[PDB]
Amino acid sequence: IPAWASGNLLTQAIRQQYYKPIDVDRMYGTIDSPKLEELFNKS
Amino acid sequence: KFTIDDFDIGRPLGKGKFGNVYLAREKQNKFIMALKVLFKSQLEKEGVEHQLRREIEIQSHLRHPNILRMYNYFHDRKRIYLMLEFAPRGELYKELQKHGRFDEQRSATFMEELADALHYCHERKVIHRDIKPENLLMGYKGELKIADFGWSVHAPSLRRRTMCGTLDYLPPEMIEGKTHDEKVDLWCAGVLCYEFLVGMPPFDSPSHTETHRRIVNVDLKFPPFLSDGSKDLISKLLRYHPPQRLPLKGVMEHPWVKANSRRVLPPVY
Ligand SMILES: COc1cc2c(Nc3ccc(NC(=O)c4ccccc4)cc3)ncnc2cc1OCCCN1CCOCC1
Repeated sequence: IPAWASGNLLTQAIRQQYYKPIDVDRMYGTIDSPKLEELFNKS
Repeated sequence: KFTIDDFDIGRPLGKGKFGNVYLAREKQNKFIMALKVLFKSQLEKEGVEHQLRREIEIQSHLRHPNILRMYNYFHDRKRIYLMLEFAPRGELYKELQKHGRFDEQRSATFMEELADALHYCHERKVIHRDIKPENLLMGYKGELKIADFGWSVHAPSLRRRTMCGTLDYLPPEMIEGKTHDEKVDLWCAGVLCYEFLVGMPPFDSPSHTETHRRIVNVDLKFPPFLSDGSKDLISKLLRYHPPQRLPLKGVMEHPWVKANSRRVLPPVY
């Protein structure tokens, strides 16, 4: 378990993320998705 | 597009049927999320491919503070990965089990958050059909997050016929083989409120047939410690006739919810 993923390091990060939300709609929501029909196909 | 290498894997959060869920960090943004991994071969073998793509279609198009967000998804040779909102406080059912029952403040807050999320779904003709503690997670400040859409359906026109959900949560119309609509979720909200406050669902019985019987008779027996307000809300949701059930807006506006909810909306970008 890497340091960031436990104890005070995780808690700190989680709190920062709650109070400083990023634009997930642009950061991830705008990024291309594999078409649902191609999910069980080649990658 | 994303790949697994784009994430620091922290640790497993839970096991599932088709893969595990992991605490993960997206590297570029140092942004903490959950990564659900599903194995393509096991999904195909079990014959649940179209089930999964339905769940993904529904959840990936919902944006609400009380619905667990699916940011995106990707796949590689062997795996399908779902990038999900991390819910720091974990499983609501574990918290309920830990405490036995929730106090009125906790229960009322949850009910407001639930009614708001369900209203959002119904506005889009999505019926959930399996509201119960095990399908809810909790955010940083304990905010309810509808986490699982396993029985959910987009139902624009036709009323539905599938008996689904969980025994203790089934509405009379499902048990009786009638068609159902979005008002099934009103019933399940009433069952949920009762379970929040009592720690057991209202129609608890050792047999399927006795449970069925209590449901269709609405054999509701309120424990003495319940407030008049909580009983009022539950009674207004657990109506035999779907059209008589308190609407979701009605739950949000109910005086007991107003008086006891300490609901906080998460900061938005
Ligand atoms: C260990 O349970 C967790 C599960 C989580 C979790 N689990 C999910 C797994 C899968 C999932 N979606 C699907 O499986 C799925 C399947 C088909 C289509 C769409 C979604 C949603 C949520 N997501 C986000 N955050 C979570 C956070 C979780 O726990 C955080 C730890 C909380 N806490 C820490 C100390 O006190 C006790 C526990």
